[PDB]
Amino acid sequence: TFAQRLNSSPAFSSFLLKREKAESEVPPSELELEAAQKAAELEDPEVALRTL
Amino acid sequence: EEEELWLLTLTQQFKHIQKHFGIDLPHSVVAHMDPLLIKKIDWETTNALEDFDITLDDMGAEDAKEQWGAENLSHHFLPLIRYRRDLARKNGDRYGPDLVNG
Amino acid sequence: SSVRDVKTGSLPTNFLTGVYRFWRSQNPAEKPHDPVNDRLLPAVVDASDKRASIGTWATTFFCTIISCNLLGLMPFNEAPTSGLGFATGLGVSVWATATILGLSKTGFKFPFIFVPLETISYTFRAVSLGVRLWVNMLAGHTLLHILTGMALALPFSLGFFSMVPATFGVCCLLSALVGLEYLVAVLQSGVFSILSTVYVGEFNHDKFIGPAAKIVK
Amino acid sequence: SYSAYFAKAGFQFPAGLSALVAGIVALNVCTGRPTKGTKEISNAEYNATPIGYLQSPDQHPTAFPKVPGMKDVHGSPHH
Amino acid sequence: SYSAYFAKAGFQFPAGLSALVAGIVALNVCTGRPTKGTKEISNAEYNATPIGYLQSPDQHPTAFPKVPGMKDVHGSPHH
Amino acid sequence: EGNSVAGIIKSVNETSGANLLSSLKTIKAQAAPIYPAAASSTGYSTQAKIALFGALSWILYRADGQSKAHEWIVDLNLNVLQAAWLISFSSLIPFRAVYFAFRGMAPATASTLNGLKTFSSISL
Amino acid sequence: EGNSVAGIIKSVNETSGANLLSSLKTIKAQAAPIYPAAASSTGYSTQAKIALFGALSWILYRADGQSKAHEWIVDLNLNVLQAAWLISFSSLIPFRAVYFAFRGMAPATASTLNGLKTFSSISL
Amino acid sequence: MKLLPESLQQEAATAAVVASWVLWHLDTQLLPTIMREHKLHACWAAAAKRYNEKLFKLNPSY
Amino acid sequence: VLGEVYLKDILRTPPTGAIPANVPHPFQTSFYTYATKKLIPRHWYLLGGFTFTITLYGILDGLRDSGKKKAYDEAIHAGKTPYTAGGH
Amino acid sequence: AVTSFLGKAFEKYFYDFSAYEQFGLNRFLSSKGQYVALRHVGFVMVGVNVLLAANFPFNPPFPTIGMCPAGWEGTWVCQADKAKALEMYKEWKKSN
Amino acid sequence: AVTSFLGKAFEKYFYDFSAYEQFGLNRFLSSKGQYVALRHVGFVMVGVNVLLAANFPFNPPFPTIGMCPAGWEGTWVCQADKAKALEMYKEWKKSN
Amino acid sequence: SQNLVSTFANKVIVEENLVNVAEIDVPFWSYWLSSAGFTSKDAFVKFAEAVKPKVAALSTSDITNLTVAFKRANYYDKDLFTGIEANVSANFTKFETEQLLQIVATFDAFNHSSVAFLDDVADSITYCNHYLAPVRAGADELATLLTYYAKNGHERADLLATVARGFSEVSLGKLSAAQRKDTVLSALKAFQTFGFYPESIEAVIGAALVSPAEYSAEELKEVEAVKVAAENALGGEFVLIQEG
Ligand SMILES: CCCCCCCCCCCCCCCCCC(=O)O[C@@H](COC(=O)CCCCCCCCCCCCCCC)COP(=O)(O)OCCN
Ligand SMILES: CCCCCCCCCCCCCCCCCC(=O)O[C@@H](COC(=O)CCCCCCCCCCCCCCC)COP(=O)(O)OCCN
Ligand SMILES: CCCCCCCCCCCCCCCCCC(=O)O[C@@H](COC(=O)CCCCCCCCCCCCCCC)COP(=O)(O)OCCN
Ligand SMILES: CCCCCCCCCCCCCCCCCC(=O)O[C@@H](COC(=O)CCCCCCCCCCCCCCC)COP(=O)(O)OCCN
Ligand SMILES: CCCCCCCCCCCCCCCCCC(=O)O[C@@H](COC(=O)CCCCCCCCCCCCCCC)COP(=O)(O)OCCN
Ligand SMILES: CCCCCCCCCCCCCCCCCC(=O)O[C@@H](COC(=O)CCCCCCCCCCCCCCC)COP(=O)(O)OCCN
Ligand SMILES: CCCCCCCCCCCCCCCCCC(=O)O[C@@H](COC(=O)CCCCCCCCCCCCCCC)COP(=O)(O)OCCN
Ligand SMILES: CCCCCCCCCCCCO[C@@H]1O[C@H](CO)[C@@H](O[C@H]2O[C@H](CO)[C@@H](O)[C@H](O)[C@H]2O)[C@H](O)[C@H]1O
Ligand SMILES: CCCCCCCCCCCCO[C@@H]1O[C@H](CO)[C@@H](O[C@H]2O[C@H](CO)[C@@H](O)[C@H](O)[C@H]2O)[C@H](O)[C@H]1O
Ligand SMILES: CCCCCCCCCCCCO[C@@H]1O[C@H](CO)[C@@H](O[C@H]2O[C@H](CO)[C@@H](O)[C@H](O)[C@H]2O)[C@H](O)[C@H]1O
Ligand SMILES: CCCCCCCCCCCCO[C@@H]1O[C@H](CO)[C@@H](O[C@H]2O[C@H](CO)[C@@H](O)[C@H](O)[C@H]2O)[C@H](O)[C@H]1O
Ligand SMILES: CCCCCCCCCCCCO[C@@H]1O[C@H](CO)[C@@H](O[C@H]2O[C@H](CO)[C@@H](O)[C@H](O)[C@H]2O)[C@H](O)[C@H]1O
Ligand SMILES: CCCCCCCCCCCCO[C@@H]1O[C@H](CO)[C@@H](O[C@H]2O[C@H](CO)[C@@H](O)[C@H](O)[C@H]2O)[C@H](O)[C@H]1O
Ligand SMILES: CCCCCCCCCCCCO[C@@H]1O[C@H](CO)[C@@H](O[C@H]2O[C@H](CO)[C@@H](O)[C@H](O)[C@H]2O)[C@H](O)[C@H]1O
Ligand SMILES: [Zn+2]
Ligand SMILES: [Zn+2]
Repeated sequence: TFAQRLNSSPAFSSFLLKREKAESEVPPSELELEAAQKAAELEDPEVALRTL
Repeated sequence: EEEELWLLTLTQQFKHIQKHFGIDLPHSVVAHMDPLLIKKIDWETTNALEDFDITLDDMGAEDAKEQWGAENLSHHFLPLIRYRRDLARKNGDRYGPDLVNG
Repeated sequence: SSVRDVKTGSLPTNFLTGVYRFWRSQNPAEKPHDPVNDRLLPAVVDASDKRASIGTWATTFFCTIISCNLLGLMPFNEAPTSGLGFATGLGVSVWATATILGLSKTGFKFPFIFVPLETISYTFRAVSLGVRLWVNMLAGHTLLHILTGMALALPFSLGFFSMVPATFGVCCLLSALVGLEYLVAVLQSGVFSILSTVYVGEFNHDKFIGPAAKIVK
Repeated sequence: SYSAYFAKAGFQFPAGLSALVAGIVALNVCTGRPTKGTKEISNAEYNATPIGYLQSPDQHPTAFPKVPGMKDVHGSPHH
Repeated sequence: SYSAYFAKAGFQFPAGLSALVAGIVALNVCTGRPTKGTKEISNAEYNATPIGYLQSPDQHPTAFPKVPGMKDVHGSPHH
Repeated sequence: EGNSVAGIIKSVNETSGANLLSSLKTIKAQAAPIYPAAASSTGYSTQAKIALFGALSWILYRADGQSKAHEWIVDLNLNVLQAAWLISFSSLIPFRAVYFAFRGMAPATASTLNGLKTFSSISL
Repeated sequence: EGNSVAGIIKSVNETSGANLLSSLKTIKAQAAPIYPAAASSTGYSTQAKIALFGALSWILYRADGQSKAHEWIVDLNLNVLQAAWLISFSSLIPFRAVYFAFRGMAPATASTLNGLKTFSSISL
Repeated sequence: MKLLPESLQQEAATAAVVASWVLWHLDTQLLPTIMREHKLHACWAAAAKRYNEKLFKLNPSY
Repeated sequence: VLGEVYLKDILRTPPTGAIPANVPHPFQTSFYTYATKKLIPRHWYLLGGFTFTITLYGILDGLRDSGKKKAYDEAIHAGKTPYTAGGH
Repeated sequence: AVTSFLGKAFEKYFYDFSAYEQFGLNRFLSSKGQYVALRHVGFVMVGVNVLLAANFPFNPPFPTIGMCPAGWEGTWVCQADKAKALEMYKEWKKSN
Repeated sequence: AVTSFLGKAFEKYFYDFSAYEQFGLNRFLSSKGQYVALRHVGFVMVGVNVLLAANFPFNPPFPTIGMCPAGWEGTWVCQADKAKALEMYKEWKKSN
Repeated sequence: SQNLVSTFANKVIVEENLVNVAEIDVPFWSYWLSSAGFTSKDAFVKFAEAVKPKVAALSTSDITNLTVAFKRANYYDKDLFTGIEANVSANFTKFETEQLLQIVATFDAFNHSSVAFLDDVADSITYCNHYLAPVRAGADELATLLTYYAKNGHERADLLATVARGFSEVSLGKLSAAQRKDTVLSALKAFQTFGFYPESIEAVIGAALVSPAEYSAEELKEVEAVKVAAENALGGEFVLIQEG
């Protein structure tokens, strides 16, 4: 998700943001969360072929 | 399979920018993936027009602002229209959008 | 020859983007009469060429003063703008920048008994822009020096850890004064660059070279 | 992610900071005047004078003075 | 051959040359004495004195003298 | 370095019909963008060593000059008043909120990147 | 990075008997030691720029001090007497012979490297 | 207290050197970086209606 | 087909071997390009505004130094000392 | 190593080691925001008293408001003019 | 570019451009080794005469052996004591 | 020493050894010598053969410097300009409009055109460069590029829309009154050749009709031939604006 990608960014490995999470400021939507789950299934391209 | 490489390069490039832009995308990878966009953006800073989109916002020029963004990404269609111009040249034709009344 | 790589969306890039766009917002471009299209695009670029870089100059003067003002609040450090020639040297430099911009429009010629009085109000902007920066960095630090001396007289005379509540109340007023000097350090950098957009923006006017010929209807 | 790529480059100074500290030092060393509490003298006077008489008390204040105005050297006693 | 590998690295200083020029400069700036033709004076004397009287003629020799011993400044005329 | 989509087209076309579906994760990884791995830890950069020694040399130079001042004990206690606010700013400032407030200052980070859509670039 | 002899043994063993002799130049090149190619020309290093500007700053500082000297014209003509020998040393010194004379000063370059012989390490 | 410096020209030229370095560093190092990051977002947001329409008309996929 | 020569230096995919060097702006490459295209055309008002302040404060330094020389020669001619004392 | 430990050490001190929770100051203090206001003035009051205790026998350059530190009240520490206090300190220094 | 040309330029001057062959000094001179001995003293004699011609009206700090440059013979250029020569030069300078 | 300097002057400082130093960087040296007025055909033959194995690896600044240099020297080497046009065609994305307008004006001075060169230059100005780069160009340079495409008959309507942006009251006002006449009369012939009448042709026609005393009777006939042709294409009537 976008908040998961900010948590892996170099800004949150810095000292004043080590104990912060990007979900705490703006939480991901359920449409954002279900699309992050839907994208994880399609990262296997064989599964994306059999789905399509 | 005729023009699949250009259409999937645009998809591959924009999906990598949109995944990483504003988060961890380096400026070197942006200038690698789109060298002509960085060339056009660097022209504005060189010619003292670094605030030109702010200038178009000041005068309410929404159609010129849409023309500004489209002309700065106009090289995305250049691999296609150099291909379609060479296709019409091998078949003896003239290219359609290259002509004034065509 | 090898420039460094930058992360997109870095906090100093986002801070300097909002800062530059704020001082560019102070002198906005005028909306022309005609709709902006390819006919009016060279007249928009030429009107941008005749405009001074007040957006660039004010964020130059904002960043160079808020960095100098906050040096006065760092330990083992004093503010460069607490010196007279530094802070007033920036204010005469802005006033001379606005005057040279105004003089380059007409002829580089300097423009009954009314205009000597309006000249004094104009050339006082040379003094007052830098002196307001200098006195604010000086009088706040001078008041901090006097009150730290009066706060030091209590534990010197009345024992070090002997009696707390009198030296607690003066160390609270001293701590609120350094926090006030933090607010003045940011505000006086803002007031300087707001006034620099006002003073230089007076002469930031040229006539729009619109279309001399038109095919109407 | 690109996070481990940006941790590879260490601390770096701003790009022209050497030209800033060159201009600031050159404004403080190329003053064209004697250096703040000293006076240029003749070569005959400099060679004849001991080091203790060549120093002045005002230019050597005490590092942590027990009385305000203590000086580290006493200078020349010849007035 | 390895010739094109050794042309990749440019000129480099010797490995601890910064510590050599740090030690040589610190022996010339931390002398603990006034600087070669100057004398430390009081703060009262330094503030009252003009720059031309604060300079001495011996410390300003002429860059290409037509007569041996020409000085650039005349100093204080008060003896 | 050739582009990765033409490598996908070349690797998918060259593969057999039998081992197409098994080799799709191999073609996926060959066109994956390079993300450089975490290198070995190095303590201090050269310019980081100059910056910390230069700030330490500047602090010792300014503390030596403050101690030789006329109001010398007022100068050293003004360093206590100034360093106390640096401690209080580490306690009071919402460093996650200030990060996202600065992120909303630039329009490039205040919104998500709106550009090319999927249906416009579908290749059939 | 694995060693190149085990890559030779692995590539020769894996090849067919039919295409062994044709693929021997490919296995030869895969085990060839890397010799980095001539990179793009860059005019001056950063430390080369400090060295040339620092020598120019030192020359101008010493020429300014020599000109303000008492025997100032003798000092500037001593620079002519000294720079004339630097020109004559470029003319007289046999720079190839001095290179091979210095090469014979170190025993590592005065002789060829005598070590492992062929018959002792023959592998049959 | 310190009111007038030892040289007024030295303090003004120090302010001139610091402000011209910040003017140089902004125009050369910060604003080219800012505008590469701003106008990539800004050109994409200003074109995306006309870019996706032009790309829709071009491909024969539908 | 469209065959990768049509998008050679125009469109590139995200890199797979190594992250390249950053492309410099012309102002980062040379100071002479910045001086002739932006610094002198756009910012010569500041540079002349700085030049005004350095020359004006050098005039005020000359008036301050002539006031010290006038007060110095007035005390020498009057048989006085020009400076009062050191505190030591 | 020397830098990687010091980063791990101060991270534990900045975040994990809190003296507000280990000393149980929720009984005495209302908020954590008012603890850091008292820790602020508490840092100032310590740094005032430590800088004075690091060298107590000194004549103050700051004006004392007619008050004397300890049982001195006539010594060089309490003298108003500093030219007299320098001469009185030299007699006190050779004895002590 | 600026450095790569200057290396190619001086390489042509150091090796390829020889004034010993282009001027045909084999007729006048015996060896190339005696040409570089004459080019050595020829470099010294030029640099002596150029440094004197760069500023000729000067009083010499080196001792002239009772000799005068041109038709001066009584001016500040020929004066023995330099304190007198400085006063004579100031009268000559305001006229010229 | 009156003749030792003169003997050194006739053999060492000659134009032939000025060339022998100039062989290292021909695009640099031919550009700055011809800027100083050294336009000599015998030296520029030696310039053309020295740079010919190096043209394919030249940068865009070196190609532009070399092309402008051989324009000022007025020397045409067709094998040199074939490799120059092969460098522009191979690297057209890297070239700038400010550089290409100087390359086209050299290719228009002596008639040298390729159909691949005309396509790659038009693709570079329209798509590889900023769309407001003709605004910074100067109308005398844009009219030369318009004439170069009209004489070769190369109809590129996407290029013609980009180049016509540069013509305005700003860019034509910066020209001399004699130079504005040759710019207006050559841009109006190129716009009438392709039948392309953009909205910015009002500035080119209006630059002729606000000062018609410079123009002849037959020139005002072919100006108002384009004016009525642009009135049909843009669908209106031509009117001169007066400020107020
Ligand atoms: C604002 C709210 C309050 C916040 C807290 C209070 C603020 C003050 C707190 C003080 C901390 C400041 C930052 C801490 C820096 C030291 C710790 C550190 O992280 O060290 C890193 C570097 O720290 C520094 O070196 C910064 C020091 C800056 C001081 C500048 C002084 C200048 C003196 C030298 C000038 C010479 C110029 C030469 C020009 C060529 C290590 O660098 P690296 O190589 O391992 O790679 C990591 C890079 N991301
Ligand atoms: C008169 C006598 C004075 C004697 C006093 C000592 C002064 C000696 C002078 C020479 C000292 C060294 C000069 C430094 C300038 C050249 C270095 C340089 O070009 O800058 C950088 C080289 O890279 C560049 O950025 C080149 C760009 C030019 C630098 C600055 C340009 C001029 C800025 C001044 C403001 C101009 C605007 C106003 C002009 C009137 C390197 O800087 P850095 O170490 O801080 O960055 C490396 C960190 N990784
Ligand atoms: C219309 C456009 C003009 C463009 C020019 C821009 C000028 C302003 C830009 C900022 C640069 C300022 C540096 C110039 C300082 C000039 C000061 C001066 O002329 O007086 C000096 C003259 O002093 C000397 O004779 C010694 C030589 C000093 C040379 C100064 C070198 C410092 C230059 C700074 C580097 C600038 C670049 C660094 C990054 C911006 C010293 O001043 P003083 O009051 O202490 O002494 C006066 C005599 N008693
Ligand atoms: C002995 C017989 C007679 C022989 C001829 C006479 C000898 C004198 C002739 C003078 C020539 C000396 C060498 C020429 C050096 C300049 C030409 C050159 O080759 O430049 C190269 C570098 O030249 C130099 O920079 C050397 C300059 C040395 C002078 C040292 C002065 C020191 C001043 C700065 C000290 C600051 C210390 C800072 C510490 C961190 C370019 O370097 P690069 O990056 O392109 O890579 C090539 C490396 N192989
Ligand atoms: C008392 C006040 C003095 C003030 C005067 C200014 C002095 C300031 C002091 C700090 C200035 C910088 C100190 C430099 C030393 C640290 C740098 C260093 O460690 O050296 C090199 C870092 O790499 C090393 O070699 C580390 C090895 C240590 C350096 C020297 C060791 C000591 C040598 C002294 C002799 C010791 C034997 C006798 C001891 C009694 C870098 O040198 P480079 O730039 O010339 O080489 C880079 C070229 N590519
Ligand atoms: C049995 C083994 C002992 C090991 C120690 C080895 C010592 C020798 C190795 C070489 C290092 C020499 C540096 C020490 C210099 C000491 C000079 C000194 O003590 O007097 C200074 C005392 O002056 C001062 O008070 C100011 C402080 C000066 C500090 C000197 C710093 C320079 C240190 C050099 C760096 C060494 C490392 C660099 C690379 C080798 C200055 O001398 P002066 O005659 O000019 O003035 C005397 C007073 N009027
Ligand atoms: C209660 C008992 C105490 C136990 C003692 C041990 C506990 C530690 C106590 C405090 C130690 C402070 C050491 C901090 C400096 C060293 C940390 C460091 O620099 O390491 C990293 C962490 O950097 C920082 O810590 C920077 C954090 C600064 C933020 C500001 C925090 C609050 C500052 C308050 C202002 C204080 C002002 C002065 C007050 C007296 C960066 O380097 P790295 O190589 O490991 O990173 C990898 C990249 N190469
Ligand atoms: C004494 C007066 C002066 C005080 C000091 C002045 C300080 C100057 C720096 C403050 C500038 C910050 O100003 C910042 O401008 C940027 C321009 O990108 C705005 O940026 C943002 O605006 C809006 C609303 O927030 C968003 O929808 C938008 O996407 C984004 O551009 C921020 O809303 C504003 O916070
Ligand atoms: C929570 C509420 C947040 C409100 C945020 C918006 C207010 C931010 C305050 C920052 C300062 C406002 O900045 C304000 O800018 C305007 C224009 O924009 C300036 O206005 C100036 O514009 C030009 C400049 O020459 C002149 O023509 C005009 O007469 C003058 O007023 C003001 O002098 C300045 O005060
Ligand atoms: C150097 C020391 C510090 C000195 C700094 C002085 C300048 C400070 C600039 C920041 C102040 C402006 O504060 C600015 O407020 C505006 C609203 O007005 C916010 O603008 C936006 O924030 C977020 C966007 O993510 C949303 O809640 C909303 O769309 C809007 O409020 C900016 O994100 C914030 O940055
Ligand atoms: C810094 C300025 C220069 C100062 C240098 C002063 C030191 C000079 C050292 C070199 C002098 C010694 O000169 C040295 O002569 C011996 C013989 O004696 C040579 O020794 C050998 O040379 C070669 C080997 O290749 C053969 O001819 C032979 O085997 C032997 O003569 C060295 O190769 C040469 O280097
Ligand atoms: C005033 C008296 C002192 C004058 C100055 C002294 C200068 C000192 C430097 C000169 C040293 C050179 O000395 C050098 O020693 C090396 C040791 O490796 C010898 O090195 C060589 O010796 C012999 C014969 O040449 C070779 O067979 C052998 O392989 C090799 O080691 C050189 O023959 C000699 O030239
Ligand atoms: C001793 C006095 C000290 C105080 C000095 C302050 C005076 C400063 C003014 C300097 C004037 C000369 O400076 C010169 O001005 C002319 C016009 O005159 C400018 O000329 C032109 O510049 C650019 C074109 O590139 C345009 O943006 C500008 O509108 C135009 O006027 C020059 O680019 C500048 O270099
Ligand atoms: C706006 C803030 C400043 C407020 C003060 C404004 C008044 C300052 C101007 C005072 C004018 C009198 O200044 C008059 O001008 C000349 C310049 O020709 C000064 O001359 C000055 O320059 C010359 C050479 O450049 C030097 O001798 C010296 O630096 C200084 O004396 C004279 O000392 C004085 O005769
Ligand atoms: Zn203070
Ligand atoms: Zn000597």
